[PDB]
Amino acid sequence: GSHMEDFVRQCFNPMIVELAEKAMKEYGEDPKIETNKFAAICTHLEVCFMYSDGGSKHRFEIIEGRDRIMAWTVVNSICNTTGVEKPKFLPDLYDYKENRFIDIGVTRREVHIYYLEKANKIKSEKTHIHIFSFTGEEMATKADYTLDEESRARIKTRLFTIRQEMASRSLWDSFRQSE
Ligand SMILES: O=c1ccn([C@@H]2O[C@H](COP(=O)(O)O)[C@@H](O)[C@H]2O)c(=O)[nH]1
Ligand SMILES: [Mn+2]
Ligand SMILES: [Mn+2]
Repeated sequence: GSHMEDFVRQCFNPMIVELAEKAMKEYGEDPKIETNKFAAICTHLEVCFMYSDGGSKHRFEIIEGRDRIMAWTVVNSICNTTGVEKPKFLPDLYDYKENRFIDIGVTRREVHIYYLEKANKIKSEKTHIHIFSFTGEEMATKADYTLDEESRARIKTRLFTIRQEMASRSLWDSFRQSE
């Protein structure tokens, strides 16, 4: 019974918490033990949904939050109908306006460090990358940041609030050092 586990459950909505628990169980991880990661997954989920809510109406297909099998089925449908290259790793969204997959990243460190690690690890010049930090920085493939400033600003605002709530419970340093 960790403080972080109870913090997460009162910080994120129940739909996000339940999708995060499903994800972790599918990874074969336990939210009660790997509690910093439970928090990271919830954060990632929320950002991805707030980001899809930045579009015009039909702009994004949402891949993040589905069951693994259905997630790849939808990836396949998109690849097999837009002719775009099938990514090696599950992305987070598909952008129907710009016809590309996006992988959104949330990091507690330097956005450049994490961008590179992700750049190499995806190994797919095709898939767009967009990184936010808990200090308000972002970095995107080709400096093309997809959404207008307002929709991104509110994401950065929410992450800073999450940081403060953690710091006010002495959970921040432990969560930062665990990445
Ligand atoms: O197989 C996976 C895929 C993703 N993640 C986690 O889900 C979040 C989103 O990953 P990404 O979509 O930014 O790669 C990160 O906090 C990352 O640790 C995993 O633990 N295992
Ligand atoms: Mn993902
Ligand atoms: Mn991502």
